[PDB]
Amino acid sequence: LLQKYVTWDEHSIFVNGERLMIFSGEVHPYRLPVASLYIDIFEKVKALGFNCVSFYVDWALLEGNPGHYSAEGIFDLQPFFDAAKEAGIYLLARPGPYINAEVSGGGFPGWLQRVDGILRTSDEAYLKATDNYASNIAATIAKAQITNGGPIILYQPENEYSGACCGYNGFPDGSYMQYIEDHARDAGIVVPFISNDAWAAGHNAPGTGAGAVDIYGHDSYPLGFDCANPSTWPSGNLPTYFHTSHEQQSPSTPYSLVEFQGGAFDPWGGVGFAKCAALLNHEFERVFYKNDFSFGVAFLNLYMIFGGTNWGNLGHPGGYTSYDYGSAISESRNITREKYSELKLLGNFAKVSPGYLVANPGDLSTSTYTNTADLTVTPLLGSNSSASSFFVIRHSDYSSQASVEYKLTVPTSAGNLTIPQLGGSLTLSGRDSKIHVTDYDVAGTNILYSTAEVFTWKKFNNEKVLVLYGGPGEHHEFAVSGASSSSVVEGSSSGISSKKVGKALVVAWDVSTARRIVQVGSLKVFLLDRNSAYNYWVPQVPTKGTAPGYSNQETTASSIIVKAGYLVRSAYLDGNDLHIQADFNATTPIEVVGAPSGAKNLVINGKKTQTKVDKNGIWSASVAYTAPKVQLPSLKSLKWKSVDTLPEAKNTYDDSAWTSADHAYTNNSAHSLQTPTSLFASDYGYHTGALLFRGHFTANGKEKTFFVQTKGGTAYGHSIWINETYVGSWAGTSINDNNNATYTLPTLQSGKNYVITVVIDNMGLDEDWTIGSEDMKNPRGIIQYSLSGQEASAISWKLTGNLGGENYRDTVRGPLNEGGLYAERQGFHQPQPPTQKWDSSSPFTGLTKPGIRFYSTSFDLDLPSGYDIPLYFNFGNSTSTPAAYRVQLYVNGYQYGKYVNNIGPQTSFPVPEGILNYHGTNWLALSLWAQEDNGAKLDSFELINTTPVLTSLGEVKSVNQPKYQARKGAY
Ligand SMILES: *[C@@H]1O[C@H](CO)[C@@H](O[C@@H]2O[C@H](CO)[C@@H](O[C@@H]3O[C@H](CO[C@H]4O[C@H](CO[C@H]5O[C@H](CO)[C@@H](O)[C@H](O)[C@@H]5O[C@H]5O[C@H](CO)[C@@H](O)[C@H](O)[C@@H]5O)[C@@H](O)[C@H](O[C@H]5O[C@H](CO)[C@@H](O)[C@H](O)[C@@H]5O[C@H]5O[C@H](CO)[C@@H](O)[C@H](O)[C@@H]5O)[C@@H]4O)[C@@H](O)[C@H](O[C@@H]4O[C@H](CO)[C@@H](O)[C@H](O)[C@@H]4O)[C@@H]3O)[C@H](O)[C@H]2NC(C)=O)[C@H](O)[C@H]1NC(C)=O
Ligand SMILES: *[C@@H]1O[C@H](CO)[C@@H](O[C@@H]2O[C@H](CO)[C@@H](O[C@@H]3O[C@H](CO[C@H]4O[C@H](CO[C@H]5O[C@H](CO)[C@@H](O)[C@H](O)[C@@H]5O)[C@@H](O)[C@H](O[C@H]5O[C@H](CO)[C@@H](O)[C@H](O)[C@@H]5O)[C@@H]4O)[C@@H](O)[C@H](O[C@H]4O[C@H](CO)[C@@H](O)[C@H](O)[C@@H]4O)[C@@H]3O)[C@H](O)[C@H]2NC(C)=O)[C@H](O)[C@H]1NC(C)=O
Ligand SMILES: *[C@@H]1O[C@H](CO)[C@@H](O[C@@H]2O[C@H](CO)[C@@H](O[C@@H]3O[C@H](CO[C@H]4O[C@H](CO)[C@@H](O)[C@H](O[C@H]5O[C@H](CO)[C@@H](O)[C@H](O)[C@@H]5O)[C@@H]4O)[C@@H](O)[C@H](O)[C@@H]3O)[C@H](O)[C@H]2NC(C)=O)[C@H](O)[C@H]1NC(C)=O
Ligand SMILES: *[C@@H]1O[C@H](CO)[C@@H](O[C@@H]2O[C@H](CO)[C@@H](O[C@@H]3O[C@H](CO)[C@@H](O)[C@H](O)[C@@H]3O)[C@H](O)[C@H]2NC(C)=O)[C@H](O)[C@H]1NC(C)=O
Ligand SMILES: *[C@@H]1O[C@H](CO)[C@@H](O[C@@H]2O[C@H](CO)[C@@H](O)[C@H](O)[C@H]2NC(C)=O)[C@H](O)[C@H]1NC(C)=O
Ligand SMILES: *[C@@H]1O[C@H](CO)[C@@H](O)[C@H](O)[C@H]1NC(C)=O
Ligand SMILES: *[C@@H]1O[C@H](CO)[C@@H](O)[C@H](O)[C@H]1NC(C)=O
Ligand code: NA
Ligand code: NA
Ligand code: NA
Repeated sequence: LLQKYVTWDEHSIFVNGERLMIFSGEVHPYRLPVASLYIDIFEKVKALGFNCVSFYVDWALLEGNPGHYSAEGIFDLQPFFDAAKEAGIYLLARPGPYINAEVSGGGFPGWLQRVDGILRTSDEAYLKATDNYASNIAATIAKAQITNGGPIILYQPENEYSGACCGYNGFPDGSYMQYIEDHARDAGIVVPFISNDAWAAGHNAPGTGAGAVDIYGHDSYPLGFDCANPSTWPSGNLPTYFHTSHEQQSPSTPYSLVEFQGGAFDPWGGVGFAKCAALLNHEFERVFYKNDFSFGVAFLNLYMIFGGTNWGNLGHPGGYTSYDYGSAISESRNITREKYSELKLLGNFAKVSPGYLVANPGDLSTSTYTNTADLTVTPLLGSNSSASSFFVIRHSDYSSQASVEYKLTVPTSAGNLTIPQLGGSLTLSGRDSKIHVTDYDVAGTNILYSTAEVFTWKKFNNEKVLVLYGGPGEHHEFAVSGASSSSVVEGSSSGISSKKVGKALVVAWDVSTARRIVQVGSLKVFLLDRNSAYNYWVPQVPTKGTAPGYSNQETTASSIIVKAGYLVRSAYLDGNDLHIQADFNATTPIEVVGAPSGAKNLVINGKKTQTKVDKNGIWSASVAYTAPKVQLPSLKSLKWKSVDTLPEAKNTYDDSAWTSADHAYTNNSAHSLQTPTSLFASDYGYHTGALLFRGHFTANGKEKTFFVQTKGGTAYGHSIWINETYVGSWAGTSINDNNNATYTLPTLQSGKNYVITVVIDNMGLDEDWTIGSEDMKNPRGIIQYSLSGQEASAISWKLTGNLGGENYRDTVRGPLNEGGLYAERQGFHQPQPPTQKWDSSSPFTGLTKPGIRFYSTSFDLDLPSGYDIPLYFNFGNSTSTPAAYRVQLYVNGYQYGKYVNNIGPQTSFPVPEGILNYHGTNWLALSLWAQEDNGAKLDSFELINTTPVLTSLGEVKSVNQPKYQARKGAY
């Protein structure tokens, strides 16, 4: 419409006038605040065979101060866009304004709690509040569009605009979506708009009038977000209606799953992301992702492919620090999980199978395509008798762990065939799914059919190579049209049969851990078992430069096949040297199939490597791996300095500079006040981290109890003191976001002044998933209070959150990073704090009573260069009954962890190189808040590493780490 770079028809999207099956992975730039590491994520995504990445932009981080959009330094998106382009990955931009994403406010900055309008509606105040952010982010995205030589090809307006409740009846509001769309277009956005309906409801589909997007898309998370039972696949959870609904809701556009389950989030007191990785494992992928292909999906994005970390309080209360998500690429960026390797097999199948996009999805059947009803097959039939067809097979009961033998009865250019034709039966093992192919094209050679799955294929000059694989214990068969005979050119000929049947040469074989290569004419067919296929890679090879280029027919055709190990990032030909960039985590045998004619030498990670060439023209070599020594500090043995970070609990404390909580009104349109003045922190500009309230009053001697209702979000906690006397604490739980408590008080002297100090942990602002719920407006602070024997107005309040509130002090680390604790307000969490007069006490000694202390220490690192080494800070928790205490982890000023001993479940906190300095000094800081009478201390706290990966990744540049500087107006 507005451009010709990205177009579409009923079958697929076209990029540069060429059909492209778009297989994407979700990555959030703000969850990995290290520019140097973006290229790593993109290369790992490209290595899966993917060609696109989908990303959100978090408004709360870019306009923390209303009226001032700021996306510089670690918040700069340019390095993210540049890495995508460098890696040859396109982008789907999803700026919101509302993104949900399990982030604080669902993306909404805390000041939205002061906006007099229902969020995500046409209410004037809400729309106006989004204008500054929307115009700025759209302009930034506009410059990176493919129409301007950038990687961005699609744009998503809003996010899961799919439902309302609670009094708001304007949904769906055509003019609302049209407003977002018009504003983006006015900002320069010309690429197509794609939606992401929460479910297949057809909202904003083409033809629905105002607000309609260009390509209708929807989401799906079939296994849910509770990973407690990783091996349980509930009955009926596998969707079977996506194609039907698509033809009814948006038949004119390519079927698109903008968000398809790639893992799951986990709540405070949850089960841990390891279980989520186990639930959404390699079996889940092959069964559910191939099920998506059975619907003819042309755009598939997996949420998440890499989750990252909710550092600096950017996450919502419904989750904790980690956002590992159990995705293919872990929080520490590793790709050891089997799900990564399995996904690579499907990604590479899609990349070399144009026939799949033009095939017509049909209805599933338990009788038409096999000899047993225990199996279900969904056909994707070619346009004519000679066109390629695909058959997605699975157990009829998708959760079945049974092994079933069968025979495939499918239509082909040679008529209806019953396979195997040479005898025996095929096997579908537990929780597996396969895509059988017929009349599949391999550079002009017709593969009449293949039961074993296609990993990849290439034409190297006059030689053709096809890579097939089957799972353990399977018998397979394939046929090549017009072929006369075959020869086993590698491996034993045992179990391999070859016979000319009709106008095709049929070859039968049994899966083995040993590779067999069968030569059929000019075609070399590699016969592999799944686990061997896991080690193959298909890097693109550009003629000029080192960048692979985007994925298209041409770059796909000039790619090569490399058998290696942990990872193969890229390859390029420089003169007569074939360069391969890869990572290794063990001794790795190397094989290169299809080295360019001009290539004479093999260079791996810049090192000339000894290679030999075999009868099949395969280059072979080996890369040695020797685990290097990784010297890490013993945290317990470091020199620690500490300071009381609750000076408010002393009679000498002066809070005159604090904000007076004196508004006899609230700007929160969803919650009326129950106190004389507003005690909702957002009404005063405090939206993140620890919040403190101090209520001053003159006693009348009749006081006995102090009732109070606090609210800090799920898993929050609070602690109270009256002058220097401890009153009590609400240690919190995984199911409470607020708490009502009546505390008794010591006797007070009439005529004397007292102050009640209430410290409240803020776990972030809630999302607003259902429009009209206004859940994002759930306040943080004091909701109710009553001092017995006194009028509520007898107490005058002061409050504080992060120093300066919306006029936040750390422009480099963002509006959410630091909370309101004394040490944070002073900036003591930054490198080189003023510890000269501090005490020499460590967190291992801790506190012997309720309170909050801040700790500091430093240590130097000089880790092995040339290695990608994940570092984690681990807290011990071997005790049966957990002590009640909260910890905030600060590394070089960046908060990278909120630890709640009594709630969990996180004990291991990864921190990326870039935040940590691997060849310099590091400043570690911790706040320790004891919420029990016995006090609190750390029993075990260590810095550990996991497998050092021999890498080709460039040196990681340390991000800006502003050192401590005395702050004006601090208190
Ligand atoms: C360096 O990086 C690499 C990555 O690049 C890291 O390697 C990855 O490590 C992962 C662990 O962290 C690992 O995942 C676990 O795998 C467990 C093993 O099961 C799988 O493998 C079986 C075959 O073993 C061979 O391959 C694996 C690796 O794939 C290897 O570890 C073995 O040593 C062995 O290798 C040798 O053979 C291959 C060729 O075959 C050669 O290439 C090698 O050189 C060696 O010679 C395989 O049978 C199994 O599949 C069966 O079981 C799964 C379910 O577990 C089914 O889905 C599947 O259908 C199949 O079941 C059928 O067949 C069997 C056998 O006939 C039959 O009995 C059944 O009835 C059915 O018919 C797997 O692919 C796995 O147990 C484990 O799972 C965990 O535990 C339980 C399992 O009970 C599970 O429910 C949990 O969810 C949990 O995940 C993991 O999946 C990756 O596979 C591995 N990837 C690669 C590429 O190697 C490496 O660790 C890292 N190094 C360091 C130091 O960090
Ligand atoms: C370090 O290791 C330790 C273990 O050594 C580990 O501690 C465990 O952590 C888990 C996860 O956080 C704890 O399990 C959860 O506990 C939740 C809290 O339970 C208590 O509080 C509940 C809420 O009470 C308040 O609110 C309600 C409602 O507003 C109100 O009525 C109350 O008055 C109060 O204000 C309360 O409901 C609950 O009561 C049950 O248990 C008591 C005690 O037996 C019993 O007397 C009651 O009759 C009732 O049965 C209890 O007082 C809990 O809410 C939560 O349950 C939800 O989630 C689970 C899934 O996990 C669901 O199955 C369930 O249906 C709920 O939705 C869950 O049980 C666990 O208690 C800790 N273990 C111990 C021994 O302390 C740390 O997390 C680890 N730390 C790290 C860093 O990893
Ligand atoms: C701590 O104690 C408080 C109460 O002191 C608990 O909160 C109350 O919980 C009960 C039980 O769930 C709720 O009762 C329901 O009330 C429904 C009617 O709600 C309206 O009328 C209420 C009475 O005045 C009013 O409080 C409530 O306010 C809410 O909506 C307003 C409009 O959006 C908004 O301005 C307010 O801020 C607030 O969100 C409504 O106007 C009734 O239909 C149900 O049958 C049931 O009786 C109370 O409504 C809750 N009170 C409030 C103010 O929310 C709280 O759960 C306790 N905490 C814990 C952990 O137990
Ligand atoms: C790759 O990154 C992931 C995610 O950061 C790392 O996974 C974590 O690995 C540890 C160590 O294996 C797991 O903890 C262990 O759990 C078992 C089972 O309870 C327990 O017996 C051990 O004592 C230990 O606690 C942890 O659960 C897991 N976390 C997640 C989120 O999956 C993995 O270690 C990294 N791999 C490499 C090589 O870097
Ligand atoms: C409770 O704490 C308050 C501080 O908020 C004390 O009042 C202050 O006391 C200091 C020291 O005498 C004076 O310099 C301040 O001017 C006082 N401020 C106020 C608001 O009165 C108060 O004395 C303490 N109460 C008791 C009995 O210890
Ligand atoms: C061949 O198979 C198709 C589909 O399985 C079936 O409809 C047809 O009757 C069979 N015979 C013909 C006409 O080729
Ligand atoms: C907050 O409320 C006050 C008093 O009603 C009003 O003057 C002010 O404009 C409001 N702020 C916003 C953001 O609406
Ligand atoms: Na080629
Ligand atoms: Na424990
Ligand atoms: Na735990």
